[PDB]
Amino acid sequence: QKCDLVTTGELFFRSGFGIGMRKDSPWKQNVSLSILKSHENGFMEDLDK
Amino acid sequence: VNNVWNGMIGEVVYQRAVMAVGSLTINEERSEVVDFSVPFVETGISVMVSRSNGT
Ligand SMILES: *[C@@H]1O[C@H](CO)[C@@H](O[C@@H]2O[C@H](CO)[C@@H](O[C@H]3O[C@H](CO)[C@@H](O)[C@H](O)[C@@H]3O)[C@H](O)[C@H]2NC(C)=O)[C@H](O)[C@H]1NC(C)=O
Ligand SMILES: *[C@@H]1O[C@H](CO)[C@@H](O)[C@H](O)[C@H]1NC(C)=O
Repeated sequence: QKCDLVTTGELFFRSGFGIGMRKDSPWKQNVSLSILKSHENGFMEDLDK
Repeated sequence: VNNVWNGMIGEVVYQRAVMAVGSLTINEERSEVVDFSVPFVETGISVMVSRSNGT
C-alpha cells in the first residue's frame, strides 16, 4: 500500500482465519457450508480482488 | 454419480469405515454428507510456469 516497508523471510505457521462462535451455537454447520460455497463459486475471488 | 458415492467417500458414507485419511480435498458437496476436520495443507486451482531465464 505504501512502498516504504517490505515483507521478508518465508511464511511459517500456516493457519486459517476463521469465524469463531460459542460451542453451542446452532449456526456452525450452515456457517461452514456457506463459507465453503463462497470459496467454490468465486465470490471469495471477487472480494479478494 | 447418480446419487451414489464411490471410492473413499463411498466407503465412508455407508459406515463401512469410520475415519478416512489421505489426500482428500475439502469440498462443499462432500461436506454435506461427510464431516471434515481442520485442514493441514493448503490447495487450490493453481498455476505453474516454466522458469524463464535471466535477462
Ligand atoms: C441450514 O440451512 C438449511 C438450508 O436448506 C436449512 O434447511 C432447511 O431449513 C428450513 C427452514 O430453515 C426448513 O423448513 C422447515 O421450517 C419449519 C419451521 O416451522 C419446519 O417446521 C418444517 O419442517 C420446514 O421443513 C427445512 O425443512 C430445512 N431442510 C432440511 C433438509 O432440513 C436448515 O434448517 C438450516 N439450519 C440452521 C441451523 O440454520
Ligand atoms: C534458457 O537457457 C538455456 C541455456 O542454459 C537454454 O537451453 C534454454 O532453452 C533457455 N530457455 C528457453 C525458454 O529457451
